[PDB]
Amino acid sequence: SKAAEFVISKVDDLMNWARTGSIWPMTFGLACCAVEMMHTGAARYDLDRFGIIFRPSPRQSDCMIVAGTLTNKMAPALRKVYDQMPEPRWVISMGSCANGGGYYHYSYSVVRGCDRIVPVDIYVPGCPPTAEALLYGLLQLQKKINRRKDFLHWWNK
Amino acid sequence: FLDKSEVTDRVLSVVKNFQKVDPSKVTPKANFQNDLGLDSLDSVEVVMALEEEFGFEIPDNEADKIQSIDLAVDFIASHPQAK
Amino acid sequence: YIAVPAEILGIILPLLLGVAFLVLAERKVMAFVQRRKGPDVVGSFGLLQPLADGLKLILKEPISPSSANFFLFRMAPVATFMLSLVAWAVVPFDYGMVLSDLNIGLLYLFAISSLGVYGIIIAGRSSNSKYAFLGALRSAAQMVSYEVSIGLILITVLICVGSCNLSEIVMAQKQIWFGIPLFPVLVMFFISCLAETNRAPFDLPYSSMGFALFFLGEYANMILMSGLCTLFFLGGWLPILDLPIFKKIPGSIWFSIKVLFFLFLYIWVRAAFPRYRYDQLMGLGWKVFLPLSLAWVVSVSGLLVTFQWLP
Amino acid sequence: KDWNTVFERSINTLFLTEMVRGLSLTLKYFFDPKVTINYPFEKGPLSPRFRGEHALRRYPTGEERCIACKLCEAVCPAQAITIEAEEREDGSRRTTRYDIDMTKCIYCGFCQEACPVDAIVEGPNFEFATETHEELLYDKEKLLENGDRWETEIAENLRSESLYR
Amino acid sequence: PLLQDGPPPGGFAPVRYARRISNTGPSAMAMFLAVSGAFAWGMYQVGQGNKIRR
Amino acid sequence: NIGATLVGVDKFGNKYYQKLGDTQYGRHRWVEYASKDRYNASQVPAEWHGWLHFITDHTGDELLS
Amino acid sequence: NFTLNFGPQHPAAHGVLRLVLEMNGEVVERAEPHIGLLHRGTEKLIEYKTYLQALPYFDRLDYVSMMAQEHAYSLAVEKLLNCEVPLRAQYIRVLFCEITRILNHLLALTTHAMDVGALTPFLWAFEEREKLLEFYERVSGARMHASFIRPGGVAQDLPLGLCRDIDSFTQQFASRIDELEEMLTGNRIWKQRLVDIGTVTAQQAKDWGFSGVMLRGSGVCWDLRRAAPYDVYDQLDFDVPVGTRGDCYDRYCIRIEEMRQSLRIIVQCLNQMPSGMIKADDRKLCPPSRCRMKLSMESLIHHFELYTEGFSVPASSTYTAVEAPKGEFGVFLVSNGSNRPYRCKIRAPGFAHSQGLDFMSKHHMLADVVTIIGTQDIVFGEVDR
Amino acid sequence: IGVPPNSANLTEARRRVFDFFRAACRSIPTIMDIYNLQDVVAPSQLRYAISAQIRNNAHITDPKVIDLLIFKGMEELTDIVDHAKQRHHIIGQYVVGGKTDFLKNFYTSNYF
Amino acid sequence: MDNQFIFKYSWETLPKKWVKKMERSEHGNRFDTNTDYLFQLLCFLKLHTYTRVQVLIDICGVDYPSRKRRFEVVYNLLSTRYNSRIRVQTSADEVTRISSVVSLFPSAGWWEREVWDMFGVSFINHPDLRRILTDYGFEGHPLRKDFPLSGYVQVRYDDPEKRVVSEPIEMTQEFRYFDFASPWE
Ligand SMILES: CCCCCCCCCCCCCCCCCCCC(=O)O[C@H](COC(=O)CCCCCCCCCCCCCC)COP(=O)(O)OCCN
Ligand SMILES: CCCCCCCCCCCC(=O)SCCNC(=O)CCNC(=O)[C@H](O)C(C)(C)COP(=O)(O)O
Ligand code: SF4
Ligand code: SF4
Ligand code: SF4
Repeated sequence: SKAAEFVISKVDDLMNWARTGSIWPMTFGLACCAVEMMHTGAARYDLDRFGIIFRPSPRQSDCMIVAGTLTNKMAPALRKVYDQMPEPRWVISMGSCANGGGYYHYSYSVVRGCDRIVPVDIYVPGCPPTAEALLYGLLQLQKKINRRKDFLHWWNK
Repeated sequence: FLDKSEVTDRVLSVVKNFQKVDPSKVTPKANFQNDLGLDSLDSVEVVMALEEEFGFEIPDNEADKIQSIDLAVDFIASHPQAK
Repeated sequence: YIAVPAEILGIILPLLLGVAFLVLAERKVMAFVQRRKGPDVVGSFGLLQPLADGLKLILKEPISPSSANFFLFRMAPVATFMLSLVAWAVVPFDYGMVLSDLNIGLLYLFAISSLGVYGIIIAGRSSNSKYAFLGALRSAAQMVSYEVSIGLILITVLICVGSCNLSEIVMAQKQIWFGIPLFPVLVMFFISCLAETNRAPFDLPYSSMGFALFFLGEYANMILMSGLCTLFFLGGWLPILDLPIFKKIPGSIWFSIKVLFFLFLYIWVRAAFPRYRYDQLMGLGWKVFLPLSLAWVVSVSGLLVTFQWLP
Repeated sequence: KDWNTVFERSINTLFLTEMVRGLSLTLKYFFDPKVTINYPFEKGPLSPRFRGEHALRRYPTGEERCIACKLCEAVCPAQAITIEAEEREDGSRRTTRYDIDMTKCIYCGFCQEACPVDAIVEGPNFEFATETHEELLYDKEKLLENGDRWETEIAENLRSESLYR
Repeated sequence: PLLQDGPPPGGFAPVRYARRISNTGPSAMAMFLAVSGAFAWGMYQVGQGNKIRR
Repeated sequence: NIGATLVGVDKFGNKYYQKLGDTQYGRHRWVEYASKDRYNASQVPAEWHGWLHFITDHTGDELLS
Repeated sequence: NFTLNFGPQHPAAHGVLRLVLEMNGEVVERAEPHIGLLHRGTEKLIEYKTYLQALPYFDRLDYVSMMAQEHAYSLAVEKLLNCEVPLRAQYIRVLFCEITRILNHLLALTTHAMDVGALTPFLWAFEEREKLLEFYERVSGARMHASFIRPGGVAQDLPLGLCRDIDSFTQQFASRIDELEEMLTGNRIWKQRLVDIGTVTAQQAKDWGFSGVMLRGSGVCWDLRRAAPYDVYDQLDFDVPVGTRGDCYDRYCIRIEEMRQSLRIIVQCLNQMPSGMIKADDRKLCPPSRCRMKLSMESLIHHFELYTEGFSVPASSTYTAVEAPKGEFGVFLVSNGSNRPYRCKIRAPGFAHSQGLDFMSKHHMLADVVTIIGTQDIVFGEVDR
Repeated sequence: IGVPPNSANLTEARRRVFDFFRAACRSIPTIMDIYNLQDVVAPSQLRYAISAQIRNNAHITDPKVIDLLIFKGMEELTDIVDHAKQRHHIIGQYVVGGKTDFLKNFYTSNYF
Repeated sequence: MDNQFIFKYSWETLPKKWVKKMERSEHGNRFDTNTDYLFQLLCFLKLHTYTRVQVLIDICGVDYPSRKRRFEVVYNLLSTRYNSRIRVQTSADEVTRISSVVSLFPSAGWWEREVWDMFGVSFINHPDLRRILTDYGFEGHPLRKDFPLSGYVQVRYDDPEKRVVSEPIEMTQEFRYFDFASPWE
């Protein structure tokens, strides 16, 4: 523990720094929150500037933004896409529809929250959430990632 | 053409799988819906089982004509595809 | 003689660093073109972003898609990496700064470029996805169809030099650069290199290190083709044609500057134009560039022979 | 047509003269000021009518303005509000439970414009993303804390639209 | 109140809404002559350089 | 933060700057956070939140009174 | 021939698109779109809401054109109520409908160009999109889903500087359109990827129920703002662009011209907008002022009744259609005399356009199906309610 | 192809019932291959399942109701033929399957 | 061209046995016909020179549980040449098949599929009458008045079963119905 408390801490800090500095989300555009995601990545707010670049396939993405109304017919595809991403993965719920059904909560063909299909790490409220609200949500996800201690816990077991 | 022995065995064997058909009454001449007291659903189910034990097909106009196992076994013995 | 691995390391590792920073430069230049800024939070000006990307793709705990022979699938990125890096052993950066001074360098480059078709093909078949297989087949056909025109343009350049030595092709441009007379040839060569690399309007298209190696090989190919464009037409390491007072600048800087200019042209062209279709890629490459390259070969050879201006 | 026209349009076909005109535009936009904003440091412009996080206001004497009229609960198109009320010890009509589902809320402002006492308002706050689902089930205490924390800005905004509402 | 949002007295300025032409070019005639002259002079210089190299 | 005017200081130590714009704007109302430990992304009080987002022209020192 | 599946989950092409393509070689022989992934039961939820409570549902139908659906719903309610709208409110509604048309046209054009492969015009257009969403965020409190247009008049009045800022915007939007047009119109790749792709005859457009740019690209001069004018559209001067060949290139040119004409209409609305009140004076159908509800007994009673029960529409049924940016957006509203609609069908232009994808794409390359899909400007919020 | 016109008597309804049953029977081998039902179910248990459904809906005497039932069954069969439904769904529906009922219900809950 | 002219012209020209109810108003000129004369009426109204109706805007159903013929099918029509709109309505219950108009208007296929999905009305000679909007394997027709707003089944992920499953619905907060009707209406 003369250097483990130090070397393990520094290597874990390096891991967290890499993961926070390079996040590659998979935008799961479903409804009018997709317009807000496109506005976030445009020139005004520049989601790229923080290192976030969107990806088309789940093979190469470590984050997944569910933004839109999740219907009963679409939930199996949602789960299938989620199951295809590599292990250090996070899910961000954007808008009221993805959070708890939103304005179609009492519908017969709407999943009342994407958290019933996939585990959600960050909930971004709004209808639609402001692009800066999505920036705040991604920053909160980054803050949560910095709390991870993967190498220390691996050492402690 | 096919010999009568094997076709008679194949029509006498599968008919005992309806959980109500009496094994003592099945014979080369035993009508499905009349002599055995079957239902029209069973009347088409026997024909379906005829094409369930082989790959050939019976057209819809060849199923409701004669519900007799004697003509059925004659037709089976006159099936070149089977063996 | 144990210092040859030192030279190979010194030419390979900076190549990989330059490829990573070329990806960063592309993502920054496109942002500047579209009235925004590229990655800036990570570094002082985003210079640390590629390192973060590298550690991310390294630390992913990925799974191997062993639903195949697992040999050809695993070695196809390795093979394309082989071919992408092996072509840098002959490219000269200044007078005597070449690792291998072949006397058949132009033909060796042609062979290396023609042998780059196998990696994408093997990757396409090894992946059980039929659609990826068809896409790889289409990409291979495109690379082939434009490698033909690249070879013809190489003939056009070689006629005026008289030797396949790359370091002598540069010295042959001491009077004037070959890009001035053969400007249409230079434009055609740049467009063919755009189509050869599956890039620009000509760019129709698994995880972890296989895709990493494919990506690195493609960008190393981009750098190599920019180097070839400045090596055959822009005079290589030779200084500016006029005003010979800045001669204190080393010749290796001029080669770098011209390569950066051509890389800026790659990024510019891809940012400024939409994509072509496959039925138009083949038609264009077989009906606009092959006849033009052949005609330019004929014209240059006939003009040089007529006035006895041959090497 | 004219030989001159044929020559002119054949040159433009071969010299790519309609692509140089696009390259020039992209390059001219390369050397230009950027319009991206440093989000953590500088925020985008907003309006005093902005509909963000909900807040329950109170009178300057310290008494909550909500009178348990349930007029906001009946107008809510998303049914995101649940109110329970009873007679307080003083005999005043006040709420015991006032909770809003932020996962059902559509942020339409109908509740704000239906309140006859200006008790429920949507403040300027839009950065309240949570890490847990039931942290988005705001209750009376959370809404009152929001109202106390954003009281000055909410008051200034309500003063601004006094001329419009 | 009596002070309501609207156009200022006299109205707003007139604004263009049609496409503006852009005749920015080196011309069809000039480019061909420039490229052909560059080719001829450059081939002459290439011949001179080949003579010096020989 | 160069060629800029410091509008005011916050209770948390945050400094607010302003620059004059002419026709296109840009970098005219921002904050220099007094902290550097990830800055929590939300540390602007209610009196300064309106000024930062251009909701109100009052600085926030004037909003207190 | 084999069976192919395009489900793009990423919103690089719609996001919930599901095409089952039967391809012989590289050609496609039939395109069967599987819809229903965004069917949220909007039509049934309307029947359980008050007429006021059902207004925000129309914001989320065609979420690129928000004001267009609210305008149609409000016009249907006014038709069933015989409610007169003040002139200033009509001018505001027309102004914001044309702003919405410009926004929709910009997003459609540049999202279509990005699918082809032109990345640059996308961000250039979203800059102006942000500028116009600022104007939405000023009058209402929401950047996108602004419940501004309401059955009586309009929700609330304009801030002070809105007209000046919109004029400043219109001073440069022409040059913005000019640059976007210069990027794409003259380019030979853009011509080659759209010319003769997706040709539709006028008879086919009429038979398949096409409307808007889809119909007008075939030579049919049918604009609902000139055939069945509403609000103050008959007092404004604007041209109706008409195509000649019906391909995807004519659609793009008409989409440019329509946005220029919308700029023209916006300028006219700014110049001619009068003064007055913004809602119907019948307070039995519109909310009272916040100062009047706190001072008058009858105003407070009206406020209470409106914000609990709402107004009751007399028993009738009608179909009202407006010229939405996509095409003809219609609402079939049935009332039984109560405070809640008995039935409200939403006729989405994207439904009839995505239905016709089968015949437009037949015997076309696979890479042309994305252009055929993008030229129709389809969003699935309206395709499946 | 097109939806058949509405029947006029019970004999036509019976003929359509038999035609639909035969179509479902011919559809049995395809399901055994699209879904891994080879080492799951005998090729006759499913046949008995469709027979049992037809028999327990066999008290209908209205030809229009019979035609609607046939149409719904054909729609279900077409859906099952395609990969639209999940694998366990058909296995969840198409499988053949002590004091007093009242006292157990009483022990369970008050709402019977 | 106008409601006053179309009404009289169709009163005179149309066969009398087809239409059984004609409303002429500003909300819309409607025609009510028997389900066995719908196709004939629309074919006449699609080909006649003075009534060239060539655009079928949409087909919608209306549910009236208190009527013997429960469902009302509405055909909104548009004539581009004469700038007029015509609405034609029929009535059908749950177990009668009405004639399809895909032969006349090719666009009618998707609205007919939507009507069948939402109300359960079947169309004769429809090339493919299958549900278009509801989830695969959906049971019941949601747009009926007797169908509950939230439906009968709910969808959630089952970890042991490793798939998304369907379960009977169980709301954490039921839909609160507010009765605002007034006795002085
Ligand atoms: C210092 C550095 C300077 C810059 C160096 C780099 C130069 C390139 C810079 C970027 C230039 C634009 C790159 C765009 C990339 C995609 C462009 C491809 C378009 C293309 O291929 O055009 C084709 C025809 O034009 C063509 O054929 C194009 C090739 C023409 C080559 C020029 C031949 C001219 C010969 C004149 C000789 C006269 C002098 C000698 C006497 C198709 O066009 P299409 O659709 O019409 O199909 C023809 C059917 N018929
Ligand atoms: C995997 C396969 C997917 C699809 C499987 C099928 C799913 C749906 C199953 C069909 C559900 C139905 O109710 S569709 C069939 C419903 N139709 C009837 O029941 C007609 C009334 N029955 C009679 O007339 C007689 O009893 C008769 C039985 C005909 C014979 O007896 P006789 O001739 O002596 O008279
Ligand atoms: S939360 Fe609101 S904006 Fe987002 S998808 Fe749902 S309804 Fe649309
Ligand atoms: S903003 Fe709208 S949805 Fe949200 S609580 Fe208020 S009335 Fe309900
Ligand atoms: S917040 Fe306002 S509207 Fe809602 S119950 Fe309280 S006083 Fe009534």
